[PDB]
Amino acid sequence: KVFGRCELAAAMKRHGLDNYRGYSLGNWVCAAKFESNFNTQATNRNTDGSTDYGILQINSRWWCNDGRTPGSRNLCNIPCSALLSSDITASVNCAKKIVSDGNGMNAWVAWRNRCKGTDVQAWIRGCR
Ligand SMILES: [Cl-]
Ligand SMILES: [Cl-]
Ligand SMILES: [Cl-]
Ligand SMILES: [Cl-]
Ligand SMILES: [Cl-]
Ligand SMILES: [Cl-]
Ligand SMILES: [Cl-]
Ligand SMILES: [Cl-]
Repeated sequence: KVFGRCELAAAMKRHGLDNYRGYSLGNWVCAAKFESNFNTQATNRNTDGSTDYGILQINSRWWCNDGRTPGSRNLCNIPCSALLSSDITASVNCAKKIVSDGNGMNAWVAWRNRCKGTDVQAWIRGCR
C-alpha cells in the first residue's frame, strides 16, 4: 500500500506513535517519506547483506528475521515479511523498540540526514 501523507499521519497517531519518545508526528511522517516514499512494500538490500523492510525500512541485522542475514538478531520477534503489510501495526511496534534503543531517531540515517532539525510540522500541515 502507498499511503498518502495525511493518511499515514492518521494511522501513526492511531497506533500511538505521535510524541512517542518525544518525537512529534511530523518526525515520523518525514522519516517514512524518505525511507520508503510511504510504500509499505519497500525493501532495500544493504551492502552488508541485511535488508531493510517496510514503510520505516527496519533492518534485518537487528530487528526482524528474514532467514538470510547470518549473525543477525530478531529483537522485534517478527518475520521481516510482517513489516510489508498494508496494516502498519508491526512496523510501528518495532519502531517503538528501535527509538527506545539509546540513539532515538538517529537510528534512521535518512531521518538524521533529511529530517532532523528541519520544519517537520510541514509534514502534518493541513491534516485532520
Ligand atoms: Cl508527500
Ligand atoms: Cl510535528
Ligand atoms: Cl537480507
Ligand atoms: Cl511497512
Ligand atoms: Cl538470518
Ligand atoms: Cl545467523
Ligand atoms: Cl494501518
Ligand atoms: Cl540519507
